[PDB]
Amino acid sequence: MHLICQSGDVLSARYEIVDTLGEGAFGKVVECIDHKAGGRHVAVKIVKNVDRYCEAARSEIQVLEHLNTTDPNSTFRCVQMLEWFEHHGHICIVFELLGLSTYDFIKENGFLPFRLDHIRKMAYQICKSVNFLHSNKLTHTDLKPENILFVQSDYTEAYNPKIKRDERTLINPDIKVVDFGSATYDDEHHSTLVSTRHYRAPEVILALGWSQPCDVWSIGCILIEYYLGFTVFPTHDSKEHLAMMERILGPLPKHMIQKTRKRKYFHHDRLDWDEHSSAGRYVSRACKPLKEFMLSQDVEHERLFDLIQKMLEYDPAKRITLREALKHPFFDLLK
Ligand SMILES: CN1CCN(C(=O)C(C)(C)c2ccc(C(=O)Nc3cn4cc(-c5ccncc5)ccc4n3)cc2)CC1
Repeated sequence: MHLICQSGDVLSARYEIVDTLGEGAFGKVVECIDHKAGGRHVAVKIVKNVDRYCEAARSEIQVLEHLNTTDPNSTFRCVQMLEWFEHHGHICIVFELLGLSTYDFIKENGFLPFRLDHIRKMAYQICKSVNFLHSNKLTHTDLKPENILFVQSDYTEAYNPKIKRDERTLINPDIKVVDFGSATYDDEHHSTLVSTRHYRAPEVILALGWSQPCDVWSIGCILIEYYLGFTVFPTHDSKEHLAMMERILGPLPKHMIQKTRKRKYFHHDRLDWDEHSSAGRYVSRACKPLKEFMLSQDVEHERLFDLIQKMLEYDPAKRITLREALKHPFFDLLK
């Protein structure tokens, strides 16, 4: 991979790499000048030459052809694929060039949260985009701030020598959704593990089956993050994650606890969790009932938190849908 991305390299005798934009499990994404479209800059995703990532990338191309055909204007804000090719046996998918990921924008600002007026506009566009997937018998399964990109470099930035970095101020918060390598059709085989730990729904953790509602959970976690500047589930352990859920959202529904085949996590009908261990006191300390994360009691803030709370319903059958979410009072201001 290192051997076929470098600045100056030309892919498919037209795409000149000028920069690396990002990396994930799949491989890398680079910025290219397209010398055969008048020098337009594009994003090219170069996939690892590994079976599971090759298959995920053919899956992604297939989803993109479907979404881009269904929604040619990108009204529902799924990234447009321009084409795909093979480069030294790696699949390369060419995209319209977007701007920063919401992850990178927040991280590089020192994990400062987005303005509430921006979160409103971004939440709406994310729900509108993922609900278009939901309407078309798809679940994304891997919604996270890294997979939400600003459309434009509609921001300013100045070097602040006090904190020795650039601060980026957002002008227009318009986003698109990316990465359809995990996106699963209703009728296809559902992977057991989906989503990256922090944005994974309880039905996924407990292996109870999943579909569209697990996207809604993920979006709930994103909105939290946008508001605070960090996750409420900062963990790398499934049981601790569940312990964190219990502290933030209250006890798991007995019916999910009792139904799960992931019984290692439990003892009779409670999380097998030592609250009085130093790991348990860590969770109690770091985690609090959701509403206590609110930075203002202002109604606008209550409206967002009420949507977040419905998005983080434990029971996927009770969880708000995005169709419902798009009608929530938090978005009334947009209309
Ligand atoms: C590192 N430097 C940071 C500083 N820079 C910038 O502030 C500009 C505005 C010039 C810039 C920033 C980011 C991108 C970008 O990252 N754009 C992109 C990724 N990207 C990623 C998929 C994608 C993913 C995952 N799966 C499928 C597709 C799609 C489109 C796409 N566009 C562009 C310009 C220059 C770059």
